[PDB]
Amino acid sequence: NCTSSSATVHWLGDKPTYHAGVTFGLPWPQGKYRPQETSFSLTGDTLQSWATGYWADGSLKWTAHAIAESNQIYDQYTVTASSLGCVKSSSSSSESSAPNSSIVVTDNSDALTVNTGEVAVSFPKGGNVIIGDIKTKSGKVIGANGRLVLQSQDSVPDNFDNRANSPIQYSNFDGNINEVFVNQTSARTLVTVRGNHTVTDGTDHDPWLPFVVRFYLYANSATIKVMHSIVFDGDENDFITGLGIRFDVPLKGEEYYDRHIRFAGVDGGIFNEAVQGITGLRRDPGEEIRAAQFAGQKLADTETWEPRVSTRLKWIPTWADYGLTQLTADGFGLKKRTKAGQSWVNIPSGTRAEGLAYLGGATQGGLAVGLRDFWKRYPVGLDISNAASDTGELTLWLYSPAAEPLDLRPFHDGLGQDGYEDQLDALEITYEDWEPGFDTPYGIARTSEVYLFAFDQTPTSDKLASLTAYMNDPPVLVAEPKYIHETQALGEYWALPSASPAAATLEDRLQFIFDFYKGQIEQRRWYGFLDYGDFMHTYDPDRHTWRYDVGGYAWDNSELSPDLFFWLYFLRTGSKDAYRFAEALTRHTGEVDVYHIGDWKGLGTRHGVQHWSDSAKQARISQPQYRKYFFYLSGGDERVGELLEELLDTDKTYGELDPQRKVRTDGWEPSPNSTVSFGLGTDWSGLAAGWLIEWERRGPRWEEAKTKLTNTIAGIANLTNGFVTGSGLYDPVTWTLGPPPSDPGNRGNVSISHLNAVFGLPEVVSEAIAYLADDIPKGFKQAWLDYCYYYHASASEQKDRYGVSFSKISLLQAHSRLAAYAAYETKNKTLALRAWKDFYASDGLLPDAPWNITHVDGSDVLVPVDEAAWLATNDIAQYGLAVIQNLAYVSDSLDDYQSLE
Amino acid sequence: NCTSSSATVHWLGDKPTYHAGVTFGLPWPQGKYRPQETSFSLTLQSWATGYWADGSLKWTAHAIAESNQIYDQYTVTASSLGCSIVVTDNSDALTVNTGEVAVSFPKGGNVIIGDIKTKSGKVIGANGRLVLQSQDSVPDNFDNRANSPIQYSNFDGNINEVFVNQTSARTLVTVRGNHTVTDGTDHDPWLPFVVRFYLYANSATIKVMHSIVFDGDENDFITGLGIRFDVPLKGEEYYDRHIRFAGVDGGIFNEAVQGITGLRRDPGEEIRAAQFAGQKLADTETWEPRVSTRLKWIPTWADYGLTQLTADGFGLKKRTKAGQSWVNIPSGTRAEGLAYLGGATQGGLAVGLRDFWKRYPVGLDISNAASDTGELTLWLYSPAAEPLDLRPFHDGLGQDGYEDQLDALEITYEDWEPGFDTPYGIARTSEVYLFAFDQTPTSDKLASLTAYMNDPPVLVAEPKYIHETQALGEYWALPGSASPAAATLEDRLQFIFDFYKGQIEQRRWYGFLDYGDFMHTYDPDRHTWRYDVGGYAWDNSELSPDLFFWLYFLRTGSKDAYRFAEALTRHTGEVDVYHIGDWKGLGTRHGVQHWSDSAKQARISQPQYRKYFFYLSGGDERVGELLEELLDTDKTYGELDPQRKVRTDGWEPSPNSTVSFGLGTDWSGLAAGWLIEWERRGPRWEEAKTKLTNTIAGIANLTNGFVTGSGLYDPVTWTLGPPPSDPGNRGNVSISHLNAVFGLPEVVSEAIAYLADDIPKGFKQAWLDYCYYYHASASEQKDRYGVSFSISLLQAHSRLAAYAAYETKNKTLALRAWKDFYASDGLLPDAPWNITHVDGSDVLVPVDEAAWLATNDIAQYGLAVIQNLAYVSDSLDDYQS
Ligand SMILES: [Ca+2]
Ligand SMILES: [Ca+2]
Repeated sequence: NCTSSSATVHWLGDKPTYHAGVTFGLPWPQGKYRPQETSFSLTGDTLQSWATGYWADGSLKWTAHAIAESNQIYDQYTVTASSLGCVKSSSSSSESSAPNSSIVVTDNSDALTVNTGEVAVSFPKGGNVIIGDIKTKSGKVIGANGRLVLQSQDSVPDNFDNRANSPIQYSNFDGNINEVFVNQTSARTLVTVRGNHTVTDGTDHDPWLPFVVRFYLYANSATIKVMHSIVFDGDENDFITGLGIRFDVPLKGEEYYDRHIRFAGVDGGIFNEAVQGITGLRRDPGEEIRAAQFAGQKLADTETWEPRVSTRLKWIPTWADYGLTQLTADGFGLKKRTKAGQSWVNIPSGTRAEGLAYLGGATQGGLAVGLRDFWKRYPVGLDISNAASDTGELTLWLYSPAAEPLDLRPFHDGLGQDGYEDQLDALEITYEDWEPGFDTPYGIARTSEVYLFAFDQTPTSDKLASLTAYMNDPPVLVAEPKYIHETQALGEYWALPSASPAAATLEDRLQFIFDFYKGQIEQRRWYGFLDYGDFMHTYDPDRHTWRYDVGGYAWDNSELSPDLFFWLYFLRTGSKDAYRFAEALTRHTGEVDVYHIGDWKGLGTRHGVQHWSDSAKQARISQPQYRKYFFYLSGGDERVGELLEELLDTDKTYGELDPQRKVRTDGWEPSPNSTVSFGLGTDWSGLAAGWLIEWERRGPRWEEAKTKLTNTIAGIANLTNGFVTGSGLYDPVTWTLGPPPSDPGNRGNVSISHLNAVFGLPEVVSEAIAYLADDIPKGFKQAWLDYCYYYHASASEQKDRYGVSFSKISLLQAHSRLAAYAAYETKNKTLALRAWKDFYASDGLLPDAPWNITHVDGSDVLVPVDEAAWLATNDIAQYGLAVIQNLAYVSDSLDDYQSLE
Repeated sequence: NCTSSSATVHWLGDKPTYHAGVTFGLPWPQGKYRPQETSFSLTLQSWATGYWADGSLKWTAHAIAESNQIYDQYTVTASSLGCSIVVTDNSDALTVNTGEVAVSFPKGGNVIIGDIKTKSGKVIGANGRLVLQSQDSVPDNFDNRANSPIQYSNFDGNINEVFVNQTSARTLVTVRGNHTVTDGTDHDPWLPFVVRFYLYANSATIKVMHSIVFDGDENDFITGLGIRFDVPLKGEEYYDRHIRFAGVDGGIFNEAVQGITGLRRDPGEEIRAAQFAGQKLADTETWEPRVSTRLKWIPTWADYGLTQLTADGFGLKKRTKAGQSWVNIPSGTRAEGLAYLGGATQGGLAVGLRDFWKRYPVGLDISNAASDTGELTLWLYSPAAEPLDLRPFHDGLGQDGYEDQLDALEITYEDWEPGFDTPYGIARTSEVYLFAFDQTPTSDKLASLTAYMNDPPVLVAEPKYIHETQALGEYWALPGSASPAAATLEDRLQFIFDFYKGQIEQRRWYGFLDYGDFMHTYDPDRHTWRYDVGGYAWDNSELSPDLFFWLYFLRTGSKDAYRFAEALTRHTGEVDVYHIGDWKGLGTRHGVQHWSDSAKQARISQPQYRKYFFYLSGGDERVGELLEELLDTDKTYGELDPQRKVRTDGWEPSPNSTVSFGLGTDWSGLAAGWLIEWERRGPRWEEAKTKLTNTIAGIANLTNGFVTGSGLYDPVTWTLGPPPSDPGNRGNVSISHLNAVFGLPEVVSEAIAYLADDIPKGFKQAWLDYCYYYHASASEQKDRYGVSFSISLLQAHSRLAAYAAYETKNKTLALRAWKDFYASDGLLPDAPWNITHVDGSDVLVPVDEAAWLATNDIAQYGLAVIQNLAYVSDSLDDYQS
């Protein structure tokens, strides 16, 4: 019979003044709603839907929803779910109403056309043009031949002087379409276009730099959201110099004085000009003619002016090109010229441009284009070309050619390092684990969030400033935290913020950590095309800088799961700032810090001076768990969907590359057609998170992932030392897990690492135990409980059980949460107290650490900066997770712990 | 018998923390002191810079050594008659030795500083060389670079002449030359240069005036311009080699070639703190051995580069060596543009550019710091920037001949012509500083030296004294108000100053060539100054802003005021004037580019504009040089007619043939130039004296005086006769509003006073008549001259009435001067007299505006206030009636 329930959803911060349609996710409790048998309705104070994840029983876990662009914006949106037996025992009569707007698509051998009711855009199925043309509802074309432009060069001169004696061969490229896909729905439609960049001008060069561009169009919207994603293919010789998206804007028929150029400036500023300026001449055509051009309206017929002006328009210059370059994160330049062959006139410019340009006119219409977080991702640009011609160009440079070309080559030569002993010895001084030919960016990726806007006529500047604001803070709808928690669709291991004054200062200290790391991004200028979203790993208290030049201490690359902390922090709080911080991080770490092709497809690169410089290529960085939260909140963002699917191939890498090669003291080395060795902590937490997720989404490979997950859970269980076992051997035909090389026949092996639990293990393990339910392999849960308990048992408790004590245990604050979990699962108050003692005593960040920032200025530093010095990113990340998880599992013990002193 | 007096001299603003030797100037009264006989003491190195008519001292200049002891004031006593650096000559190169540093300058070759030694004898840097890179075309757009590759060419500075003005306290080394190719496509020598090195006793800072004259084709695009040194560091260990960069507002960046801080293992807290402080690291045996072994594994960083390519942002980066990627370094907004390379034991050098970010694109490179020899490079124009493109900004838009050209002038206020859109012969001067160090200095010192170069302390006379000597005109006085009406005038002058000082920042009027100028008229609809409409963009000294801002300094003493007037003069005197070629000595009319207009005219180069700075600086040798160039201005009147377009007449110019001079518009700029050389007693002073006195008597023996609009000048006889509209001199009347507003009243007042009793009969009266009759009734202008006029900038010209009022003791005239001031054109007293702030989506960035004014109005408003107060401030109380 009938089952129905509601969940509410809220704007991430303040209520928007404009949105362009929006997708959101909603969790649902285990077993409540069958797929295909569940309708969903929208209440806005007074619904397009689909599934993104499922429970082990097959019921709905997460769904995504989509609402059209709308004048009417509410403070909150309430979805109601209804089982199908809810309307198949009804005897009432609903009106079936038509939506006021609804998407339609036409299909053809040549092209694919999506009509929202405000625009219609065509997507060629082949060739060197992504978007064929863009029409308003009028029918008129406002822009056309959207194409991807790449430019490269085959070498770099040693320095500026070397230019005269070092030839650079420049080469241009076009986006070649290979595949076009579609997700049609009435409320929004997603066109996914995969491709390749191919030569146009300059030297013949294999096609390269694969792409996939996603176009989101919503009913009733003239706004297209564009998720441009490129994987890097090149080698020592392919230096990128220009990367961008370009449109023709047809202006023929428009008087020059009716053609309009707008660039977004600083803080909701807009730059307002026309191709032929009528304002500030020696003579005046009339107050209202001038006001009108400034406003972007069609100017009165020539006959009504003062004739002093109309007769001499042949002598007023005519500005064909405009250029805006943002080459540092703190200043941009702006210039125009009359045409090629003449010098540019410099325009008064400023600090940080919000990254939108418009080209068009009062009659012919036109389009605006922009990049989200424009200046934060320098070097970038905005070009207008040939605006005094029949067809204008409008270009967004994701990488400005006015910048130095993008050099991805190694930052050093090896410093003489010959083989592992030397490499390991460098590790001891710089924390860098170098290896020859491993400092490579081959396979890394980056996504960019572009927006397109179509106009029937030049819009007001206020509209342009609004769309600019919009683009840079795209409205998000999210589930209430309390509801996400009750559903348990996203972990047992966190809960909301208790009366303990101890607990209250913990919350303050998580806020402190967050406020600090948010501010540092600005202060240390962790900005730029590849860099933005990451932060650094450790500080230099002498120089007052993050150790950007000392091997492993530089870019943090998700070391010790800061990604879990900041996402868990967002879940618990619903803070806008927190989501944005984690959004940015997840777009960096998932794209730039992991390999998407090549022999290492599915491994990421350990923390280093470059995001790819270190040899340790491991699954703990690619760690799918770090993406799960943002995948599901957000309505199954299809890019991350793809990234998660890519990771299913990670097990294949342990045949090509063993992460322990340099330290493994057994015989082992991978060989062909043969069981492969990986870790049970670091490596297996990566593998399992990915398998769990494929199973959850019921994607192409879900059975397989279910098998690999369940068999390895059984293999660890059957290993007589469980996780404490060093870490075993995996068969890539049978999908099973045996004991390691140093112990065939499972007699008992012991290898402990402070790193095994801190890259997702407890989080994946808890979800896996929860998902598998009654089908869980016998005594796997005991083995996990074992690891959790013996890790900071006494040395004699360890020797008793496993044969030897664990001398090299550290990160005791970090592992406090493993006791906390065990304390909850066994209902043991003493084990609970141990979690808190390890949290508050032991290591990491102690409660009596400074817990403040120092300001540093004058001649000590380049710029004024705030600093810790007493903390490092490893510290805060595990602290943060310790606070959250110990509070989830054992808050009932915290005042008890506190009252004993 | 003794004549003795004292004059005191004060810092510009606050007492400086540090100076590196200073030259200042003092005026003296007409007839007080003879040149070789007068001696000067302090509480002193001295020379004459200008003189009065009878040969007595007018302006002196003085130098003091660098001193740890610094005073609030310095008092110079002069007494009438009846009352340390070491230079050495090898047959090869010359060394100046201040006591603290010792610099060798070759007399030829492509190296300009041979070596720099500290007082111990250690060579801290060597091979000072001028550097230049160019390219031969630019692409149309970025896509065009595949199909149109381009020929780069490196050059360096070849020396031709070297001069030495040597004195005990100060020693100026001048080095002329040009840029002579090395690597890249063959190319003739070009880009003539001059580098003046000032060295003072007991200083290791060297001030460096690097001037350049652009003399290339449409095909010469400059991609890089700079000064470069070698820094030795052979003995020094990688972790004892230190790199600094000035950052933002007191900031310094502090690294080392091989860093020992931030490592996985600590060598020692004391060690780590020492590298950070630029000290020699204790013996490696005293380190933690986990760090001292394994030093091999810590990378060395040879190459550092700071690029400042906008006024609001710099990037900073580091590289192990070539063939590896750079690593980006946390950076910021506006770097103050000093770099240091050197070591704890081997010593080093710092270079920088005054006003660095304000003159973008600039850069600082350090290179090969992990090698036997390092390179340290100031880039006055940075390679990381787009090439410097001085070609014209339009193609002519199909203008053909003077009828079209004057038809465009009516809508865009631009007078174009083909071939006149040319930067050939413009110049630019950069103020660079070198600093020599026996060992890596403290970061605190580096910051102090950075602070110093960006605000070089200046020593100036008291305003009461300057005015009292009358050695810079009688046409201004100190503020000290008596009426509330005068007080409001003062407050309005600060309003004008604060607003313009503001707009430089707000409208980013910065850059290599731009910084120092401002713009002409405002577009009130776009809320932008009119940067893109012909003659409404860069002001290029129109209506004598330079006169207003310099006179505003004289009156007040304001540091801000001097600094503004200075930056202006460094622009207008250099990039707005031509220094070589056929137009040498003329400047370009206000435009979109500084050189785009076809009206090349002496009203713009007007030597009066540079006179106040020339003396107050203590004889700035570069402004001195520029003032000599302007003595050739007359030659151009046989090579270009300013009226070639506005002529229903047939006339044309040839060399040594007679020409028409407008008596304000052409003659006052020439008289200015001639009056200055006579005052200085320069190489052409006899020439100058006769050209001035001839033409001054010329104008007196015209029947109608200045009222006769113009004259006819013989280049052969150096004399001035009636205009071709009235040979035989029965009488002419021609009046232009343009004649008084470009320094005419200033030159005439000064000349009358200069000549004294040797003034030609009836010159002063011919002037008073212009001053009286310009805006008298047409009943008073027919009743003499027989043909009543047809008066157009009454506020501006109110000054003239006031001069005549002072001189005639005529209270009717003074009140008319105040009526014309307060109640006609220009800035009326009822005008808004406030700013409007503008933001949101109307503009790119937020701005304050005053659309009710334009630069022409403030320039002439400011002169009228200053001048009317000086001459007729008694008559101001009475005008309130
Ligand atoms: Ca990274
Ligand atoms: Ca100028």
